[PDB]
Amino acid sequence: TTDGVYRVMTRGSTQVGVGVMQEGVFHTMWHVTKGAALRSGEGRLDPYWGDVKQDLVSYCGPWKLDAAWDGLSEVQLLAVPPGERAKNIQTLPGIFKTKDGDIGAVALDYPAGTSGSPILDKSGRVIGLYGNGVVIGSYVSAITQGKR
Amino acid sequence: VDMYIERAGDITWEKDAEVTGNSPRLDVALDESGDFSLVE
Ligand SMILES: Oc1nc2ccccc2cc1CNC[C@H](O)c1ccc(F)cc1F
Repeated sequence: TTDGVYRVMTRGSTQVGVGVMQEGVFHTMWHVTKGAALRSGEGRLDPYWGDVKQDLVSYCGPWKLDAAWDGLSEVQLLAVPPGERAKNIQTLPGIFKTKDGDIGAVALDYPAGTSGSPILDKSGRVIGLYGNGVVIGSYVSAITQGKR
Repeated sequence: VDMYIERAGDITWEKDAEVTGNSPRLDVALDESGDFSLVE
């Protein structure tokens, strides 16, 4: 239940994604778990809220992450690659321009098991999750943030 | 299928992080299934 970034594993074992524990709620991308219950040691985390269009899901409570990219500053992807320790990658986001407004986007292309890794602002707040995006050969991920 | 989680670290900014990646500006659409696509 400790705050932090977590691997999402399935069973040999394989890493299917990453998520964020904050304020007792686990946050990841819907396509990582498809809403399945999660084991945490001896305990079970049940889905609480999910949305396929946003590609997000929260466990044990409502979505808690609400910081947003300021549109100017560099950010850090806190990646948890399969088989490697958590590591930070700094970048200046580009922009997804949509009919409903702009979304920050990071032009970083890492293994699929990193989906759900948090993107951070300079204060260490999670401004969204990595792993839903488009191809331009290079993958570009939206900075996907939910609603608190 | 046992899906489970393992803690991997704190949520922190790292001062000495590697820096990379460009900053593209893209017109995209988001459909009902959550899939982004390019728009012209
Ligand atoms: O540099 C290398 N050196 C390699 C040397 C031999 C074989 C494979 C090699 C792969 C690489 C690239 N590794 C990237 C790293 O795994 C990572 C870092 C940040 C992040 F956000 C997500 C990530 F997956």
